[PDB]
Amino acid sequence: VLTQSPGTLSLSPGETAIISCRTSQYGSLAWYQQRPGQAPRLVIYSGSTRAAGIPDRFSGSRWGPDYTLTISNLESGDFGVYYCQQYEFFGQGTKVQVDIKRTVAAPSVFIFPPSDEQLKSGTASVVCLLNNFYPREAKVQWKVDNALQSGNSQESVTEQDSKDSTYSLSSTLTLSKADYEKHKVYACEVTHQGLSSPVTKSFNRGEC
Amino acid sequence: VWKDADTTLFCASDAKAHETEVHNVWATHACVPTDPNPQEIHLENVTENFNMWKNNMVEQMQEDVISLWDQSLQPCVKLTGGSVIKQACPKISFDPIPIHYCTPAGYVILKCNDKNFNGTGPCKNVSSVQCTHGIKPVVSTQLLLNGSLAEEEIIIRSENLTNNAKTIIVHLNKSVEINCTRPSNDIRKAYCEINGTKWNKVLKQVTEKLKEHFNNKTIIFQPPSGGDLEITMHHFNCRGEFFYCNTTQLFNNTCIGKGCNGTITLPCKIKQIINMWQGTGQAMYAPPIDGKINCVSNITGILLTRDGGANNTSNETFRPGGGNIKDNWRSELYKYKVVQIE
Amino acid sequence: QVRLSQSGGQMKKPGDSMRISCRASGYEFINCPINWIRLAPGKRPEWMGWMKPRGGAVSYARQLQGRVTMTRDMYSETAFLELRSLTSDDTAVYFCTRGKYCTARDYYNWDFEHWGQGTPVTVSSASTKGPSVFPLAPSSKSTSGGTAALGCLVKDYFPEPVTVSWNSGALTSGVHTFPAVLQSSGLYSLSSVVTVPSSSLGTQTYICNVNHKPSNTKVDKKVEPKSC
Ligand SMILES: *[C@@H]1O[C@H](CO)[C@@H](O)[C@H](O)[C@H]1NC(C)=O
Ligand SMILES: *[C@@H]1O[C@H](CO)[C@@H](O)[C@H](O)[C@H]1NC(C)=O
Ligand SMILES: *[C@@H]1O[C@H](CO)[C@@H](O)[C@H](O)[C@H]1NC(C)=O
Ligand SMILES: *[C@@H]1O[C@H](CO)[C@@H](O)[C@H](O)[C@H]1NC(C)=O
Ligand SMILES: *[C@@H]1O[C@H](CO)[C@@H](O)[C@H](O)[C@H]1NC(C)=O
Ligand SMILES: *[C@@H]1O[C@H](CO)[C@@H](O)[C@H](O)[C@H]1NC(C)=O
Ligand SMILES: *[C@@H]1O[C@H](CO)[C@@H](O)[C@H](O)[C@H]1NC(C)=O
Ligand SMILES: *[C@@H]1O[C@H](CO)[C@@H](O)[C@H](O)[C@H]1NC(C)=O
Ligand SMILES: *[C@@H]1O[C@H](CO)[C@@H](O)[C@H](O)[C@H]1NC(C)=O
Ligand SMILES: *[C@@H]1O[C@H](CO)[C@@H](O)[C@H](O)[C@H]1NC(C)=O
Repeated sequence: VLTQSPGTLSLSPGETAIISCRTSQYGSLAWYQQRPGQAPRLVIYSGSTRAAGIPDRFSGSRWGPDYTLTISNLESGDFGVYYCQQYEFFGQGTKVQVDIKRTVAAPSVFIFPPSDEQLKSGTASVVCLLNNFYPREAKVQWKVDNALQSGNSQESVTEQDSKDSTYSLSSTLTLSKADYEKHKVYACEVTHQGLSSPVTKSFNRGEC
Repeated sequence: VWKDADTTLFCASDAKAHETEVHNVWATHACVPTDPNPQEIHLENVTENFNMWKNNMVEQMQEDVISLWDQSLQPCVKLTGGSVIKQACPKISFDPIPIHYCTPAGYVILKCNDKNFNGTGPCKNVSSVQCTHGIKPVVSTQLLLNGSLAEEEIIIRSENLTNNAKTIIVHLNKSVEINCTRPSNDIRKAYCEINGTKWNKVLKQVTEKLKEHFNNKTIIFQPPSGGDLEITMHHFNCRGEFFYCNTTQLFNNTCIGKGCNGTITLPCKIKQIINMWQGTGQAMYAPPIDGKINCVSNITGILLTRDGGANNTSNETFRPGGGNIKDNWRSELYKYKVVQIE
Repeated sequence: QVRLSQSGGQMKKPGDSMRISCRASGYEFINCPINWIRLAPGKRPEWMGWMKPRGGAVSYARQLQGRVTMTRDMYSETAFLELRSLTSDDTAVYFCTRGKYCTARDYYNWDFEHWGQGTPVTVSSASTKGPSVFPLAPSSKSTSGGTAALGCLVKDYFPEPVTVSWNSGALTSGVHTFPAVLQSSGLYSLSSVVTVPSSSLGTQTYICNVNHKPSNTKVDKKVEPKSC
């Protein structure tokens, strides 16, 4: 009923944050901000009406069923997680985190087959590593014998590095030992701004 | 030319100066005689907007009824504000009479005559009157007693059916009697009787009307989720005694989905210690009067609350409501609004 | 000035019940409904229900029907929340709230301007489980003109946290320990990786050191190229 997009927003101070919420019914929509370790705060109600203490840098708009919260000139106190609300329903949230800008760096992609030690446990984990890239936005797709995988993967991303301002991401594909031995080619496809085309690292089970 | 406005209405009734009955006594000093030949002016080519949920007429009726009750139903002991007040509490004659609310000079009441009017929005057939119909100040929860019936179909009323915090008033087009009795010779125990055949047929009609408002979902009734006895039970005053009746059998989903046909009997209990509906505290009254206590009323409406939550099922749940007595007046004042001439 | 003061956080085991309070001040308590909203990290904020002080009228969210109870105390103007049959899914921060617009005659429930400071509630088993540590082997051929990646996978432990060092902390450059993820089994898992010169794979020994204090576990695992 309330589809908040996107998920994570990585911006520098001074930039503008654009957060949108698609609703299925019309009615009073509110926006809330939650700073780290603090209680949520009413930012906007009734679509565009600014709550008390809220600077004119925050503004709400609406086009069709799409409600948008725009935060111009980001300050330190603006970063956190934002939610839209309609009656008792809330959006998933939009995380707005601080990003320090640097030159584009493509990731280095490595892939690790399941350990022989783990294959003696009935489960198989394949790990794809995206090392030291910028900007943060990256897509990873698992393929098993040229079949798009879904619902059997989990990803993790590091904080922006305090020295080189890059990110690293780990994706893990988990299969049963039985299901893993059923297929040969295991591949992770990586799409990133620093890559002229999606890069695929892969291996064939059995052979070294 | 007129405009929506709010003014101090005056009351009219047919009270008897010789009656010792409480409402009659109040209305004698608070109201004026009624009009034998009322004047009503129908207005064609006129469309007006109405909103029963923002009608301030309700606010004034609320004050009067509070005043009436506070000056009549006096407790033996009053416990509010951490203090104790001991007064005299003699038994009284109690039976509500019809009350008309009227506008002074320069003000007129506009009346919606649309047979399917739901309480908000525009109305096509608007008439011009000085007074409302005779409204009985019946104070109750869950069920609306002794009120006016809907002209055509059963009408669902709500400021916003999307908002689960907004009360739903179901307005019936066919009344169903409820026969409550405290027999002579536990003196506090009582009961109410309802024709199960009539009731379940109406209740079936209620669910079908609700389906029209909720995308043909399965309509389910449930008992109240919690709160004071005044709302978890059907609460009302009969002959000066405070009744609390359990309505679990009234909303039997099995009978609206064989055997249910018959006479439904709700358990009741007359309480002497009640919560003061002035939103204050506890009042303590004397034991009930001896002999058979009885009142037969028309069920003319139902107060409901609809369940909410981030769920995903094709069935809505409704529970007997109440608490805010201002809704009782809204259900009778919905077709009225005050305008100021120029 | 409207204020809502909640009681202190608490820890619970699965199966227990919890009660938390919200003391209100600064306004006419009986005029406005009180809501309870819980927030868990990674999840949508969840409305639990509302309670109207005047008669204690309540409305509970469908998915919590039967487990939740809301009451109030008029004298102390305090709202109370009870949640029974607790599980992991109930781990969250619990807030009481009240709408912006409230008069003696009217209100709007859902524009939540007023929040309590929040009451964190953790619900977990007292049981602990040590990690499994699997090697993430570099490669098979050595390239004398590039860098190699390696690490260990730290799988199926409970609860948080685990720490990973390399060569007893003597190797820090190019090390990346990722945030743990919660698996479907309810058990955590993370990866720790490090990039090293490929020309040192036949010379230097790389050992990841995994620590899991809750289970009193310390595991060292040597990560080396596979033999084939
Ligand atoms: C219903 O509620 C919405 C806000 O949720 C409001 O904009 C609208 O005017 C309401 N409708 C009526 C008929 O009162
Ligand atoms: C308004 O008057 C018309 C015309 O006589 C009549 O048909 C109708 O019953 C009235 N409107 C409603 C909604 O009942
Ligand atoms: C009860 O309803 C009947 C018809 O349903 C009506 O004749 C009677 O006057 C009503 N009693 C009231 C309104 O007190
Ligand atoms: C009352 O309204 C219902 C529709 O909600 C209808 O089926 C029924 O015939 C009506 N009863 C009357 C007009 O007596
Ligand atoms: C009443 O009718 C109006 C017509 O404008 C509509 O907007 C409103 O939703 C209706 N209310 C109910 C409770 O059906
Ligand atoms: C109400 O019920 C009593 C028994 O409890 C019965 O004697 C009486 O006739 C009933 N009254 C009516 C009007 O049906
Ligand atoms: C219930 O009402 C029906 C009419 O709707 C009537 O025929 C029947 O006798 C009543 N049942 C009892 C037990 O009074
Ligand atoms: C109402 O009566 C039913 C009888 O089945 C009982 O289960 C329920 O607990 C009662 N509720 C209250 C609030 O007394
Ligand atoms: C509901 O109605 C059926 C049919 O008579 C009956 O057997 C059942 O016990 C009733 N239960 C309640 C809660 O009224
Ligand atoms: C409803 O009106 C009848 C008389 O028409 C009366 O006997 C009964 O007590 C009234 N009910 C209530 C709850 O006032």
